[PDB]
Amino acid sequence: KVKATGRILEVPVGRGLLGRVVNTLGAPIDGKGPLDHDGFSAVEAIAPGVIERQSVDQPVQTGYKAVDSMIPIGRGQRELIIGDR
Amino acid sequence: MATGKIVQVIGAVVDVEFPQDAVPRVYDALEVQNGNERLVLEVQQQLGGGIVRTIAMGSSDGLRRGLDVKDLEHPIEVPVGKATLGRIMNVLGEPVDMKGEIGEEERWAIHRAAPSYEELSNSQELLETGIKVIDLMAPFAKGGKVGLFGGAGVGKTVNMMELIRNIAIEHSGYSVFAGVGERTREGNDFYHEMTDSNVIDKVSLVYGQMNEPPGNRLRVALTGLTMAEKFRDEGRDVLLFVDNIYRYTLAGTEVSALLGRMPSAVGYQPTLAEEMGVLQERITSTKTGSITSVQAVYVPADDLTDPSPATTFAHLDATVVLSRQIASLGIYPAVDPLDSTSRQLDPLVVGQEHYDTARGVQSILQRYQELKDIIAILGMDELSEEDKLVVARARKIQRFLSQPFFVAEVFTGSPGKYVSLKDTIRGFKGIMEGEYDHLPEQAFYMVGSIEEAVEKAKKL
Amino acid sequence: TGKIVQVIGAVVDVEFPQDAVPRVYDALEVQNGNERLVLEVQQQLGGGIVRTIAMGSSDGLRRGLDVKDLEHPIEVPVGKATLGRIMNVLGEPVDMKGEIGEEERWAIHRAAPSYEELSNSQELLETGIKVIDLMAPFAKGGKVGLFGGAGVGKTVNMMELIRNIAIEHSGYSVFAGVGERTREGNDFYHEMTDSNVIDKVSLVYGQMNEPPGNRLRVALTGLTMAEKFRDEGRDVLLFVDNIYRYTLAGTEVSALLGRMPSAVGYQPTLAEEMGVLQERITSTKTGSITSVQAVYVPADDLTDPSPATTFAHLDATVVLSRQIASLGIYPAVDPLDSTSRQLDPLVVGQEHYDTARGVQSILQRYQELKDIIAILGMDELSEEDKLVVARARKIQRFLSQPFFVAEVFTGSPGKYVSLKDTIRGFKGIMEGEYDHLPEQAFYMVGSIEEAVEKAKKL
Amino acid sequence: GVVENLASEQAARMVAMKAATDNGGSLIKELQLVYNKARQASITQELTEIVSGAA
Amino acid sequence: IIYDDLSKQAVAYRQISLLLRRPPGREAFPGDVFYLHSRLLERAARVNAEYVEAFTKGEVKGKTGSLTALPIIETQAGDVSAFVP
Amino acid sequence: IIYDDLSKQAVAYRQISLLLRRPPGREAFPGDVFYLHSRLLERAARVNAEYVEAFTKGEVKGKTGSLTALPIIETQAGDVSAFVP
Ligand SMILES: Nc1ncnc2c1ncn2[C@@H]1O[C@H](COP(=O)(O)OP(=O)(O)OP(=O)(O)O)[C@@H](O)[C@H]1O
Ligand SMILES: Nc1ncnc2c1ncn2[C@@H]1O[C@H](COP(=O)(O)OP(=O)(O)O)[C@@H](O)[C@H]1O
Ligand SMILES: [Mg+2]
Ligand SMILES: [Mg+2]
Repeated sequence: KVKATGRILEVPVGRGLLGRVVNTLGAPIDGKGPLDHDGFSAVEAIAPGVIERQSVDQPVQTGYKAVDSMIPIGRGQRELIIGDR
Repeated sequence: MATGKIVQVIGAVVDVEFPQDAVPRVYDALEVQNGNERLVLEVQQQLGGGIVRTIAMGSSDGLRRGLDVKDLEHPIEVPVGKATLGRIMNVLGEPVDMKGEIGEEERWAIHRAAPSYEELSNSQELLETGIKVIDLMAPFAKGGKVGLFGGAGVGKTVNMMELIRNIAIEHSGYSVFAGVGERTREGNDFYHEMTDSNVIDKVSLVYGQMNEPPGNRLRVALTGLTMAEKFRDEGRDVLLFVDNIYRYTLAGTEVSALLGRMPSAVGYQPTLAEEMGVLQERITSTKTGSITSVQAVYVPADDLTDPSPATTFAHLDATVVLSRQIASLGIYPAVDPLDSTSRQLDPLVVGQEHYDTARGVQSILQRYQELKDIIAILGMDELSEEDKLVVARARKIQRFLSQPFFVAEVFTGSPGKYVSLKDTIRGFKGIMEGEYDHLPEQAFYMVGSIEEAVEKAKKL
Repeated sequence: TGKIVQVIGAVVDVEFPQDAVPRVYDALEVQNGNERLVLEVQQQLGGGIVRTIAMGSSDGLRRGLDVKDLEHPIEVPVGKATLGRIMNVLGEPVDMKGEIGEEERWAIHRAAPSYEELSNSQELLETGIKVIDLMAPFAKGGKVGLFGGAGVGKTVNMMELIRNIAIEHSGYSVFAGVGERTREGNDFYHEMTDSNVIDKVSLVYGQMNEPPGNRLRVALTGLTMAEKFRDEGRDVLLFVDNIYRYTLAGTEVSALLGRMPSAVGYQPTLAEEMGVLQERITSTKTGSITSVQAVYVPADDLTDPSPATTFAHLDATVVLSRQIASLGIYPAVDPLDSTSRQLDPLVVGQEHYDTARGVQSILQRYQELKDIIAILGMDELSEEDKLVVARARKIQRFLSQPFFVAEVFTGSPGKYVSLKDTIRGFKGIMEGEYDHLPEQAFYMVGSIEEAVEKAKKL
Repeated sequence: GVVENLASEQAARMVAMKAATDNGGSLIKELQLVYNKARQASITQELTEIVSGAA
Repeated sequence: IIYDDLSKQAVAYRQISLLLRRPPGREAFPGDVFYLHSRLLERAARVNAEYVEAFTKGEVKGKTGSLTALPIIETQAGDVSAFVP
Repeated sequence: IIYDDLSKQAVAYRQISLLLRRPPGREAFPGDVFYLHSRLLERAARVNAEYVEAFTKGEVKGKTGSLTALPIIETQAGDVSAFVP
């Protein structure tokens, strides 16, 4: 028998996750005890619309001279790292 | 009253069963409550007894088998008219700018037939643009279709923002921007740019971004046309900018197999050419009014042979092929002068000096290309003197095609340049006639008119 | 209790009553003529039918036969009993000696160790092979992979590693022959038992003559013994003869199990099947499994989905190649694809790190020069370019070495080279100390000194 | 001595160009085999995927 | 946020899709592999201070939040023409 | 024993495998073409005297049998790197 809990997949979220190794379902695997989450959130949500955005003018520093001079990244950008193995 | 029930929900495709009388016809709309969310479905097939297979115009998540469906007996209908100017809308013509209701007077169905063969109107009223290479190699008339072909990152968007600046501000007529499958950031950046420049009062914007389910990306192009066609039927001259024709075809590919269709040559849908035709044959200038359109065309993998770019080449009056090589070499705009052309490049309709200059430029650059691998292996010393001459003039010509844009100033830190058509001819003819043979190559790079080439040459 | 309803090649469908249908990996038994056949359940279909894979020859089975439902997985002997002996995929003895006197049997479908249980050690291990511990040195407890096509030397190199790394390892070792030539097994068994080291090496052999059930589960009964020895606290060496054949048995079976084909024709579960196998083979905090695996690439195609999903699972990948072999340069190790996680100056030292990068920089530049030379010849090169072409050719010759296990095919006496000798040799060539010696002096020699002597007699 | 060295130069150039002609033919005959094998694989990867999709 | 291997996700989704018998596309990937990665990546964004203030019910004012993403892809032998790249 | 061509046995098996609608692999050969040749060729062997005594039930004693087998393969334009070779 299978019951249908009418709820979508939600994940522990908060500040207490900083420093924790966690599996996809939110179970800690580092073994350092339970989480301290600030409630749950849903895994599958929709993104902010056009009117809700703001343009990108703040840098995020790689620390690598080649990247940060020739291929700069800003706070909100979506940079792809591609190549071989 | 509600009249149908959902019987399948596989991914983005929803099947609805109705009584065998009054089954919804193809391209009709349907409505279902996805919880609190009103969800629209569009009918794509009448299959079997009483069943219709449909695409969700929204997320398919949260749907159950057995939900009630209500059939609206019309296609998706959108606001059209002046009330659409200055407003962002989605595929359904609902405001996404949070300024309130559209306030439309009239609403029009997005599925309509193209103009009849006797309605089409001939034109050769050449537009002038600031861009040297385009106005030399691919000038285009008012009422024509222009396509910008390129792979990823070659300058399609920067070119289209430049052309919007140069053409639309002189244009006194209303314009439509259709953001098919655009990046949401780029849509916001455009909206703010127009809002600051105060040209937002003559542009209507329809945006269907990448994140939206396939039906939105599929149908948003037709809402753009339906607005432009309303302005054309009022008799206006309209500017229609379409951000990617490719992601209309791709939005068709994603859903095609779930609609039961057998796959075609490169995994595309079997109906690729008809789907392209039915859309692109509406974008025409009739006797009542003219639509002028600029389309960007993504080129998957940078191969111009892929079915999708290959078919759309046959619909366009001018085709500006951008190339990744020229962009990688750092020459901007990355237009390939050998591949790009226009049907308005005729000695009869341009000035015959223009035509002669264009034929010269193309002949020279073609003659350089074949020499390239010879020099690379056997070396420059094993050219002859008249080839060493034509290889130099080729390099000078290939620098003088480059240009700074006002919208590509943020990237490079330099002012933007607008060159008049006459100055462009005068410069390229002078270079080919050798009046500037003694100047270095950098004296032509990233400059405006040839008078600016001699001023920078003096500084050099 | 159940009855056979379909026999499609290697897969067998059995119909059970509605209330006692076997679990997803249980084993069943049939009398196929005079012989007993074990079946392993793979899928529960509806109506009490299960699809099974036959662990033996499927010929002779008739529809309507009666199967017997055992209520446990395939369980194999483990430990000190399985230590001098050759065993089958079912864990039966395959040598003609008597029964295995085991105290315990483990099911072969187990779970990989948890994240907190793992252990990471940088304690570097030394091989006599010059190129392997120069270019891609591997440490104790990490997985080593020997790639390459057909005839490029995977097995001869592995027999060399078995010979040399057993010098500094005292504990037990497990050898798993997964779908390879039987003769190579028989030769290994007699070579081990003639050196009296058979009391430590434990052998499992499901070879390439066996049906696709036997070549699918033999790698897992290899690991189940290595995992028994790891959980006793021991450091274990695990050798796998070919770990392409485990994925090939899945490709042969997975059409008849009803799964739709994926890329090329691989099963859709290729990356999970490899991940379920190659994640239970690790060093935990209570043992350590040093493992060498030979990975056949099909058709010399390093972009094929079976090798390309194995490069992420290994610590030290050694890519053999056919062209280098055609030149006679055994071991035919391509130094521009072989790499390691342990090639870092913080673990391996700066002098070694700098030597290995110097070698890569030269041989890459030589590759760039080869296309110019091919059309024009060497005469149009710059004089610096001629200097690098001469040193790169000498370096390629010096990468070769004469193995003790290859003494039969060639006749040259074998050689073991220490790390300090090999870094001294390559450092000396790179800075041109040896610019005065002919190229053929460097071919098939051990330490640099030997090359000078060879040069004297040309 | 100069006139004789120029005659020697022309003989050495003709021998070099003859070698470069034969090596270019040798590359053409091998690149063509790579190309033919590639077109055949491309033709079999498709069709396999159209029959699998037709299902 | 760094997505380690959007390639191996694409491979996992392909496995799920085929086991469910959905119709295969090019290289056997389902067609909604573009929809998978696009709905994922367009979630990384910068949002204006009005959105932040609306979301936090007035608690935080005067701040634009941001999420930056660095997806990684592996190509085989540098082939960019493959489907997922 | 001299198998005069195993590359027209592989073809005559590919035909049977494609008439039975079995999914093809590389060069459209079936997935089990390797088993096809491995089962056949691994039957060529040298067997020890204990096996001959056990098989003949002691009527032959102290002799070792063998079956040498030299298969022929034809390859197109002389490359060894094809799948069946
Ligand atoms: N030093 C050497 N190293 C490797 N191979 C050598 C060497 N000297 C000669 N050879 C020849 O290379 C042959 C092939 O090597 P090997 O049997 O390891 O192939 P393989 O890598 O096992 O490939 P496969 O098992 O897939 O046929 C050896 O049988 C031998 O004839
Ligand atoms: N004319 C130009 N001047 C300076 N940079 C340019 C120019 N054209 C393109 N680029 C650079 O290349 C990028 C990619 O082109 P863009 O039009 O933004 O995307 P796409 O070409 O894919 O539509 C630009 O964002 C910019 O970084
Ligand atoms: Mg763009
Ligand atoms: Mg081998």
